[PDB]
Amino acid sequence: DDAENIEYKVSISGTSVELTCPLDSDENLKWEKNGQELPQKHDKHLVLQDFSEVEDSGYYVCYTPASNKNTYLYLKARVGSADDAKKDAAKKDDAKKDDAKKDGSQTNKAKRALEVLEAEDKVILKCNSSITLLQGTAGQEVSDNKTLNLGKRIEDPRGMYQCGENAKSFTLQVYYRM
Repeated sequence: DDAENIEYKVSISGTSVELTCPLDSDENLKWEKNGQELPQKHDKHLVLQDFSEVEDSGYYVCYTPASNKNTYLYLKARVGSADDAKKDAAKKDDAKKDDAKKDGSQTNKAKRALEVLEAEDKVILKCNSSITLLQGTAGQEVSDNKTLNLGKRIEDPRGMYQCGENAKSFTLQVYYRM
């Protein structure tokens, strides 16, 4: 209750991205990327050097041995390089042998409490019922306390939305380029 710590903070410098977990620093603070925990840097801030929006873009979250809060953050930043400059004779790039051709086939995707998707240049928040509007992108209930309509993704939508209380409280925040 000092400076709003119930949300993920973001501070990108050049092509780096440091996000502060929505809680105190935990010596064992476990972070997560695209739904994968990374037992490497358990610092309150998650700095990502050379953040390639290609694969470095997606959801991110953290947890501690005493603080468990289901919260996801859609981090989408853009940092690369204008045209080319240096040189690299090693230009092979062989992609003739591929094992997957659909981001992991279509066996499963997502269906938890709340979830956000971007289709037809549009983004919406889906929850098992009425969606709690925390702050930031406060679009509009698509049908009636179930889906949100922020509009397009090029508008740099950024906010959070928790589900209703019933079987499991869920919260998700979005961050499109700062």
